[PDB]
Amino acid sequence: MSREEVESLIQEVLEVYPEKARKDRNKHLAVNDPAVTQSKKCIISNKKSQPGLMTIRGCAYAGSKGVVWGPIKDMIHISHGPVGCGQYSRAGRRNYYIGTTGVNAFVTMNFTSDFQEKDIVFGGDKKLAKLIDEVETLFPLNKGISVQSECPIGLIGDDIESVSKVKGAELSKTIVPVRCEGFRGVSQSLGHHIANDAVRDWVLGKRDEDTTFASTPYDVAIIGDYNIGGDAWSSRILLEEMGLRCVAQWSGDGSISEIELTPKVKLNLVHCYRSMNYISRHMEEKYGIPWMEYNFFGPTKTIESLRAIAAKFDESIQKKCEEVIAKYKPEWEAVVAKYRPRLEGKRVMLYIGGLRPRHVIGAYEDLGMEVVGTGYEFAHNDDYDRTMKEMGDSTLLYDDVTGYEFEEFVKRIKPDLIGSGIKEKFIFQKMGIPFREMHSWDYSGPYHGFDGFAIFARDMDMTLNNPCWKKLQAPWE
Amino acid sequence: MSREEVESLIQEVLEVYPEKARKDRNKHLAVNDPAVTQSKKCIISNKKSQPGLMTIRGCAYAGSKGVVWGPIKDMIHISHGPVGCGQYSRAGRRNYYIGTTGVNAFVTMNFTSDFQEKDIVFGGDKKLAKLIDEVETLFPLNKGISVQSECPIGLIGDDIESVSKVKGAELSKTIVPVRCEGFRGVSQSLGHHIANDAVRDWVLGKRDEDTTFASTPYDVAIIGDYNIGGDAWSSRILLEEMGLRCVAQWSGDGSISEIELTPKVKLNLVHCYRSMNYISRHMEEKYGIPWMEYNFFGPTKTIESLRAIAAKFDESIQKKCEEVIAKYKPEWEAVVAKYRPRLEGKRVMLYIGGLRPRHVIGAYEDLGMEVVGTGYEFAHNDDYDRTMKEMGDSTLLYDDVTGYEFEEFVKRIKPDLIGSGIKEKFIFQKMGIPFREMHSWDYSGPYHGFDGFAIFARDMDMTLNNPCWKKLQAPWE
Amino acid sequence: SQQVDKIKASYPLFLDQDYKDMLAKKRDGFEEKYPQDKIDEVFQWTTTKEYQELNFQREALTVNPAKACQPLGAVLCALGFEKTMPYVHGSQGCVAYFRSYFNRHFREPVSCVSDSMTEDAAVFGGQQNMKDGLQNCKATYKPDMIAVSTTCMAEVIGDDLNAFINNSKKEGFIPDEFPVPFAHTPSFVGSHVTGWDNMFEGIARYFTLKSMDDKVVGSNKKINIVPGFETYLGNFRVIKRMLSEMGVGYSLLSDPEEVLDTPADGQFRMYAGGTTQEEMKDAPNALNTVLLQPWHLEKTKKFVEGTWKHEVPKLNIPMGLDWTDEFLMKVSEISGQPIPASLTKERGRLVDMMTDSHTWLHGKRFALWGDPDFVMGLVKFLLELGCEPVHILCHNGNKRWKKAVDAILAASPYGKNATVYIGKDLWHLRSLVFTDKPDFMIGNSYGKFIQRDTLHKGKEFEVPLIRIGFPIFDRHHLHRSTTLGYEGAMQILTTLVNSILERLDEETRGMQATDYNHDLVR
Amino acid sequence: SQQVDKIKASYPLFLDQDYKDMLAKKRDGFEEKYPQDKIDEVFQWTTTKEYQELNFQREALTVNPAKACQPLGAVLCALGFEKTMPYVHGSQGCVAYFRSYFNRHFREPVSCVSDSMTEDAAVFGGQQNMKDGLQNCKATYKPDMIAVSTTCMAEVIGDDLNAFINNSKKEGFIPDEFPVPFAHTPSFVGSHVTGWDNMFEGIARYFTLKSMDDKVVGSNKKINIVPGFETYLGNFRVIKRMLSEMGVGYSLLSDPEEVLDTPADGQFRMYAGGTTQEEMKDAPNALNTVLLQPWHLEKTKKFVEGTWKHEVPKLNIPMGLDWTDEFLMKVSEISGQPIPASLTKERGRLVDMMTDSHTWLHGKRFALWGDPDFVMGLVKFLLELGCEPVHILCHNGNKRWKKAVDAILAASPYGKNATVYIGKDLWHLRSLVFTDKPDFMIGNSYGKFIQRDTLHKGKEFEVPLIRIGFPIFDRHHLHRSTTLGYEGAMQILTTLVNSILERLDEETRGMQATDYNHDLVR
Ligand code: ICS
Ligand code: CLF
Ligand code: CLF
Ligand SMILES: [Fe+3]
Repeated sequence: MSREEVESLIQEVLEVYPEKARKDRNKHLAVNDPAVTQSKKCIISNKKSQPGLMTIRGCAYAGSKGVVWGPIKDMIHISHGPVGCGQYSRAGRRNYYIGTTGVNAFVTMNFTSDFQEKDIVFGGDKKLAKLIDEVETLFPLNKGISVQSECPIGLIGDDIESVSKVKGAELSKTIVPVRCEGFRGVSQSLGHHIANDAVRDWVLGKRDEDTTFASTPYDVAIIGDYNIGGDAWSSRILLEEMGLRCVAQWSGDGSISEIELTPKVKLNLVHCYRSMNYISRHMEEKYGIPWMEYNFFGPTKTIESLRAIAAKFDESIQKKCEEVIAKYKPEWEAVVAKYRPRLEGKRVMLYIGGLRPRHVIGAYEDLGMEVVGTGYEFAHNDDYDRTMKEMGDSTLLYDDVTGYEFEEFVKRIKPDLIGSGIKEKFIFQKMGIPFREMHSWDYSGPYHGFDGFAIFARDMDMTLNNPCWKKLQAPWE
Repeated sequence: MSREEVESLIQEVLEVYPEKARKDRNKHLAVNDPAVTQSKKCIISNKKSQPGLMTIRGCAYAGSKGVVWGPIKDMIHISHGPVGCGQYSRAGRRNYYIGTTGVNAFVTMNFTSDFQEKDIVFGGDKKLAKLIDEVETLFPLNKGISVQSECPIGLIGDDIESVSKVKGAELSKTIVPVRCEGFRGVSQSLGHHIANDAVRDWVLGKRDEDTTFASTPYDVAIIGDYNIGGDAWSSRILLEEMGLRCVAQWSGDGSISEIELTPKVKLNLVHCYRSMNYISRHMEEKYGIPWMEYNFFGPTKTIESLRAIAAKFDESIQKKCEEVIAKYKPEWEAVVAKYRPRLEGKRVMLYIGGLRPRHVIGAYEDLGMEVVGTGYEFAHNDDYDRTMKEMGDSTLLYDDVTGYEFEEFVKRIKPDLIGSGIKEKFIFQKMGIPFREMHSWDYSGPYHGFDGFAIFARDMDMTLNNPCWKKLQAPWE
Repeated sequence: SQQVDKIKASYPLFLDQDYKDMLAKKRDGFEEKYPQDKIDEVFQWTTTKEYQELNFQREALTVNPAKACQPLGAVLCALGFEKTMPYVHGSQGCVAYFRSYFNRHFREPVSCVSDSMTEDAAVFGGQQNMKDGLQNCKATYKPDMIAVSTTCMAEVIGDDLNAFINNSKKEGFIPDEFPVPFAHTPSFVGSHVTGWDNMFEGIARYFTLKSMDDKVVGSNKKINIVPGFETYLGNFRVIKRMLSEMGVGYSLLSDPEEVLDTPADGQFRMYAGGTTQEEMKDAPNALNTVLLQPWHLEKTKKFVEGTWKHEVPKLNIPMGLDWTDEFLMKVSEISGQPIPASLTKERGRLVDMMTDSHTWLHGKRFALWGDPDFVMGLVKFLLELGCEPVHILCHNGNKRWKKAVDAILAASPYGKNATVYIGKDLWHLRSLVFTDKPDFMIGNSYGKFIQRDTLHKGKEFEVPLIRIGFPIFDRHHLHRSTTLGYEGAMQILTTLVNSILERLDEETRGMQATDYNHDLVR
Repeated sequence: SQQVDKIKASYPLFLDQDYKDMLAKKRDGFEEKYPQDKIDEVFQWTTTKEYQELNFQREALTVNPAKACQPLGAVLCALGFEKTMPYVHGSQGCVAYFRSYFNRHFREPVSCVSDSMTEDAAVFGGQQNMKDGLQNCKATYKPDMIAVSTTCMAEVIGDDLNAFINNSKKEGFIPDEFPVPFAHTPSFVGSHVTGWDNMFEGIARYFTLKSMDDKVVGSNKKINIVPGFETYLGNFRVIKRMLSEMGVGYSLLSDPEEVLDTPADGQFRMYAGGTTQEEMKDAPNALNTVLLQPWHLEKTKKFVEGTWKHEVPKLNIPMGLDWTDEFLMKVSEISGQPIPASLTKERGRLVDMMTDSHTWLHGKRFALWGDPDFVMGLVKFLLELGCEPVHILCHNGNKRWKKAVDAILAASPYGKNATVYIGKDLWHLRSLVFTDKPDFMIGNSYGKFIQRDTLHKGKEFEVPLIRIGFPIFDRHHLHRSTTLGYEGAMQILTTLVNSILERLDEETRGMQATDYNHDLVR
């Protein structure tokens, strides 16, 4: 629809809010203009959620434990506090890994101190020390322990840094304290930042004096790919077929040794800028490692990123890049020839957390599909600066959208497909709009690379053209 | 109860029958007297069923195809006629075997000519020849074909003997025609006899001129054990531990070569006299092989049979028999010590086909249990001659019992347990009496030997003392 | 050997070393078994395209059929009526087999009598058998009605059921007013569902043919429901519940749900529930008659349209979403009763389940078999779910039914890889699942062996079986399930999606090998 | 690499040779992985008695808990009321997690709001958050009621819910007559079921504490039903159906079955059904109040007995046969309504199913876990079925509940090998199933990993999981099942016996090895 129609729709959606909430939410909605380079004059992000408005955002514990630290497989992560936060995040995110779950990998397990009233009143530092002792006794093959603080830890005056230092010195083990209490920040973004700082301060600087790792000129690290359904592996296979050596993966299927070996690489390949830009900038400052953002969503973005990455190395890498592109051209061309006719001209509305609302636009456009509305839960204004050019003109932009706002926008816009999280999935399925989970890939995937593009196109076709969407109205009504 | 009370109950039960049916059924009910050696003066058996009275008996096709011929694993058995008889008997009897079911063993498969109207009107001999050709083409590893006639084959003037002879000569394969039409005889007993005659006339005399099989002095065959749940294997392990060589098994887990090798053994061990006495007598007459009946139900009968069998051989076999008995004494003694207290004094009523109503009495008595009523579907008067001594005084005897008769007898007698077939199982479970299937062992077993005795005692305890039998009356009634 | 505290049944008792050695001695000494290499080679050959061609060139041999004979369906239909004894004229072995089959499927008592015709009746006929059987059955089991079908022996001999029953009544063996409907049910024609059709038509004509003068269509404000051959009690219950929810007066003719679900309370009830003779007599007074399974109720439909003058609607089996909708709309149109909000809500909940599960159901390939109406309803529902029914087998199907199913498949893009087979048995289906492997099989318990065969080729070739249909012998209480209506569609959807998820969990349970996809959330 | 016609998702795409080689390079080059021999040795050690002793000496570490926190149960209870918004005072991350948990279990939308307390409220309290949240939620989602629970942050800080709500009403953020019941639900006390209890008691006191003068016990001729924390919709439906069958007037307080089963018809309903405020207000007028799950409704019981003056009967959860009988007899005694013939027939059919399946169910050994009332009902039913619940785990159970379960076990010979564990998590249960292996596990989806672990030791040590309880994430639409009443007992019996038979079929599917026991009929 026209730009003026979008502004009118925004105004009539905001009419029902109280004056303060409406005034706040008016700053978080925008009509896109790709010619604008600064989003601070177009949209406001990374702010408080209005109380009692059904925000989708999570907490800092979700951004630290659930996003950055949890995927690291050889480490044991203690949800420090009451049982709830660890129980609700157990195996809820599909950060795939290879290992033996009771023995040397612990991603899908729930370790928690299970705080009670006595621990709230008298503190849980002694309980934390005893817990670390028991973790050492019962899981001897763990290569490190992280302590992710839940809300009460930051409020009862618990000193987990001192316990971590004492027990780590005593057991000669890495113990990383993370003050990732849920009330800190406004969303999972501050959790990302706190987890990046913890990585920098407790893990990253472990082998600075160590020079026993042989470094090749083609050493790269993958930063900010969490292997959702195997996305990191699908990116790594393409990167290694290009002649590159992927030393580290952050943090999907990641190990603590890979994090400790990252300062030795030649290039950092940052997939999720939002969650790992802090550590990327720290590594560039301290070790002089350049970092670059890349997109492996869809064949066009994949090819562009592969060429951009190969342009950072010698001519042999460029030749191998061209060979990989030529090798994979028939596969994605066949995927397009099969699925683009079934998807051409269909409109999409997206609302994912901090990277994907702009990263997956090219994969949609490669199947003839247009994105008419996008938004973020916890993105910053640099994310919207990157998003505005990737969006078309007069497309809706929403930051920290509320349930009512998103439902009203979908009702007016009427997209052919919605890509969002599990808390919107069944809401929009009941309204008759095909829905794709853009966090967990609807328990499918990967979506990165050419294999991921094949899977993604098949999934979009299987959901958008599903017969069940033509049976919502009873024939007698 | 008293003998007079049992006769009174028989007379009251017979009152509802019409005059002819009552006069007939009065001859098929008796009160046991163990001092009587001739049952023809006490009971009448092997007669017509009264029409429309819900008899439990089957047909001659059931006694031939389902009982004698079907267990032979390396042969393909064609149910010749309409699809029904073969479909209802497919894998319904648990005659266990070892083999590859599509390839070299065919016990649980259903081969049928699937007669239609054209085959009824114009005959099915050409169809039978073409079927045999297709069987040869698609199952090349079969070692023989039997053709079990269903009812219409005996009524449309089909000549399956000529087809069998012609195709067997042409393909150099054993093709056994069995005129086992259901209307022949009165029950499965005539099916047994017809199948025994077919074995004698088409299979048994195959290696009379062959003398390439080395015969030891301890060669025995097992005749009339159909490996129900592994009963034949449990008997064979004890027989071979005694020093004997079991050349053949008839016909559970049996092969055609074992049948052809039976005329070379030194002793025939007949378990089911009813179904295999014909072939045993023929082998004794033609080859001079003695045959003896044995019982492997319960430890007392097992020990008696083992000693009786070992008494037919030299002293080394007797020593091995005593060793086997001493080796297995602790096992069955422990089984008794565990289960007899839970079963002592409990009364049983049995109605099985032709051997088990008298053969399993010792196994019951070995657990402190008494049998107050027994009967047969299709036994002859020799079976009742053997049964009268195994039964106590003033116990009920019924031949070809009707449904109404059996419910009335159970209602008056009120046994603790009933052992019968699947057509009485749920009838008596609804009446609140624990029921054990005495044909298929309730998909359990084996019950032969000492291992079988352990299984049998456990099953009787698990059903007789089940909590579900004390919950049939609602607490508000 | 047995431990008294850990007694082992046949499995795994015979896996013990002594039993294995004894079995190996038996095999090596006397069985003259083929070499294992030869057996493996022949099996591998049986899984091939060449074997499939030879298998599908069969004309005279049937291996593992997927059908039964007419008197079984006649017995079921007769059991559907009140205090009615099924009575099969012919040989007692057939009655024993029918009773055992139904006892194993329903796990409940099944009452049926035979007049025990033997070789003495092979040339003389079974007239005396009929007389004595009718008299004895009435005296002993005291039924209100005796419904007579035939075994193949009586059909081949040529016994006249009408004349035999009339002579039984004329000579006082049974009262002249006692209802004895009859039907010729030749096992060499059709299948068990044909027998159900024949028995129902016989009973309906017995009760209505000579009393049509005072019959007015629509005078009782009811709709007749003829369910056909049905072995799911939930189907009877769901039809009755949906009709009662609409406030629609109905007569369910041949309702055996009560007698097949008798409670265990210390008493055995040979009879329970069933269609009353008053209902059968008043059936021509209904507004219309709806046949739940039209493809095996053709004789009944001819009688109802020609004698009762009921304009029987062209309705598919109320299976899946669209066909249940059509059935409900037709019932509403006939009875004048609107579809209530409860049924609309149930339909919406089924649609919600389909939207919830479409991701795991999409593109899945199924081989399926069963009776014609059930098979085509299942195919329609699978097409509605986005699934692919690649191998559709109906041993008792016909050419017109195949054409109808082909028309259904051609209307959906998910039926483009589907082939319909009529007159083919389960050995044909085994070849098909070896050659064009589906993801799953749907059918009765006889399919389990096919699964075993597939597993013998390898875990990667195993086709798991989903037990929907008749008969199911290796699972308990599945006959209480539902396949009709929205409720049956929900049950089928749950079974299919959870079979898919259970298979995926089994495939991804290997630690450090496949467990990267062993997702907690699916 | 991908074939366009056979696209492969992560499984088995990553089983391809190039992916395997890339993963092996990653492992050997940079992961510094422990040697496979060391990993195997440590796993084998974790399956041992010594590891079990070390595991059960745990005091400060919890691994894989089998419980959640109070505000989850508070949110469920609030969802049980009509047009009621659950409102959690505290941090928004908790609300996101609660919504995701319930969305994954029910596969349905779940509405809940947070006032988004942040670090600015860490020292200042969340009064302004409460005011703005109440105003915004009422303006935006237009609920009839807002039910307030707390996150652990608000509990630790010490926010006064009553004072905050009163100040919100006093300054016009929400109308003074708008119902805002509240409950303190600290995540460090009890578990989610404790939160359900707290929320229900808060709502009941909000609606009845100040209006008891005109209340007469038994003036509306109804029985109050408090279900407790319940995640099976079939349980609500079966309680309502059984009470309607008896003709018993009832009020189901906190009924969320409607809002958790909204139809998909092109419209999203945030609210559907639920207990009305009139029902809550008239609740003291009932004859009595029956608590379906007494072991986590102690605060509600104290309020109902102390304020409503209801002589709350001592009733177990209506699970299994005997306890359903006791529930029905108590309902009959309270309401004066006799138990109808339909319920007696249903009981007889359940008893028939038990007699049909007792052979396959006898002596089977189960390790089970879940909430206290559900666990003890399951244990009682297993004892009724002749099964052996060897490992009974309840993470949120207490000593009195353990004593009650021990008394139940001691009353039956099938509970002699049973041990009850309270305060133990699923790592303890993994040790227990490795050391004293049961035949099966019964519990929520978190048990699947235990099964994987057992399968890693060997197929002969694998303990299959039966998914009964909360939450179930890896199977679809299991939340529609029933566990209460005779219907729930039938469903549980069917699931148990068919799991046993499916396991037996899998164990005997090996051709020429174990297929001698691959019986068609079981
Ligand atoms: S063969 Fe006979 S009816 Fe002897 S037809 Fe029948 S497997 Fe019975 S009492 Mo079923 S004469 Fe065998 C018998 Fe006995 S099928 Fe089995 S149990 S010992
Ligand atoms: S007594 Fe025996 S089982 Fe009966 S027919 Fe005769 S051989 Fe066979 Fe067969 S197809 Fe059906 S079941 Fe019969 S009516 Fe004919
Ligand atoms: S915002 Fe985040 S998820 Fe919330 S508590 Fe805080 S760290 Fe945790 Fe935890 S136990 Fe339950 S879920 Fe909370 S109320 Fe506390
Ligand atoms: Fe849904």
